[PDB]
Amino acid sequence: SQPVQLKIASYGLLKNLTWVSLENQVPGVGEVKVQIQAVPVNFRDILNALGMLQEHNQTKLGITSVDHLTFGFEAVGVIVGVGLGVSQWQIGDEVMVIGCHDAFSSFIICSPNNLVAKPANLKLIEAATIPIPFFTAYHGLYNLAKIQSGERVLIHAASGGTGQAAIQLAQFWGAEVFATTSPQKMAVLREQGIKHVMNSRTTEFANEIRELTQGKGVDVIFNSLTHGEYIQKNLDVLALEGRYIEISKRKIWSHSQVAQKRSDIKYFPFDLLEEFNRDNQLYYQIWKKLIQCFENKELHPLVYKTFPNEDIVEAFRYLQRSKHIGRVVVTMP
Repeated sequence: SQPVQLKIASYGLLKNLTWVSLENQVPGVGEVKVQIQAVPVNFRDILNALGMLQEHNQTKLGITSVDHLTFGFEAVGVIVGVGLGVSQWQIGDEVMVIGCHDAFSSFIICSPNNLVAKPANLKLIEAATIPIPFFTAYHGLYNLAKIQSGERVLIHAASGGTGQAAIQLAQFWGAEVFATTSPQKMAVLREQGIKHVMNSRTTEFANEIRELTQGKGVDVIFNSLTHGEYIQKNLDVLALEGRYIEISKRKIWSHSQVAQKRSDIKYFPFDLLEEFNRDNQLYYQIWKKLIQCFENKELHPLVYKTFPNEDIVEAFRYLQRSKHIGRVVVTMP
């Protein structure tokens, strides 16, 4: 059809998602225009559609009203315009886009610092599964937690995109992986070679890990569940001087609050987009290492299901339900 951008007419219902006309934009100094070909849905997109991040988005981002909210944090596509002062990108170049906020658009304008090259051995669509999960998992496990061979790591929500990336990375580095997921998905995790798999929908994992480790706990926790009593349960299973990586957005504890309960542990709450704001070379730097792993087949793209963009509402619901392991990738016309 015509150039479009995904919007939500008002907060609270996924059926309110609408493709609206997208006016043409020219890239300015230090900007590139990218024609989008495929975009994964992220859970943050669903929370935003539901209006569950209104406080967060108002303060840190420009978002005062639903009419300034856009969707999509990563994509794959082709460079179609190059602004003044941009070198080493050319029209026609295939790129992965990481860390935008409007990927669900026919075209986006962004910094070259948000672009990385596709591993040439992968199909474009496969490559779309990589950016948010692997950059988030690498940043948390390596840049922050500094995970070592032989250490025990608990990866929560391990069937989701980021959790799946974190399994691949932790296993590559030779950590002992403990995982939580929904009971229905435990069987698939087991066959990825995970020895210890537990229920993500109760706090029963605390006692189970205590028993499994005979009171020693785990060295690293990679968490995305904070609702209710999960944060405190995580603190209870963390080994002495362990590292707690927190990527949840709603209701997280401060460093001081964490220190009140466990003064010995390192605490890493983070948002990948804020970390890029601190260091605009973050994606370039991570990808310098990661692209080689994907080229050597040491890491691999994630399971996915595709949907055409006209089926955007069903694509969102399909991820919200997550009956099976798999990212949801939407193709653009």
